[PDB]
Amino acid sequence: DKLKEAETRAEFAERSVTKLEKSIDDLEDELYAQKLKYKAISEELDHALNDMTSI
Amino acid sequence: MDAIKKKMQMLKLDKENALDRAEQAEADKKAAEDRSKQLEDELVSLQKKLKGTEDEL
Repeated sequence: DKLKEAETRAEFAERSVTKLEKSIDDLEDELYAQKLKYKAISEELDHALNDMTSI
Repeated sequence: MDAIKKKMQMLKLDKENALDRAEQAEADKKAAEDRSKQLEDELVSLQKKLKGTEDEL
């Protein structure tokens, strides 16, 4: 009857929602890791500039 | 980064060693030339003493 066209999409939604949440979480994690790496590169360059700074 | 710092440190070790050697050589030159000029002055005084001895002779 009228229940099945709703149940099908309802179950379509759950796994898609979980997969989207997992993907966005993992992408955010990668983004933060890259941010830390970039800050580290800036730190290395600035530490070199600050240590040498003519001697 | 990483290798750049080590390369700079090598370039600085060369700096210190070369500068120290230059300074030490300069001190050596000063000492040696002072030695030579004092010896020359001693030679001059000996010439004058020889002249006085020649006069008394």
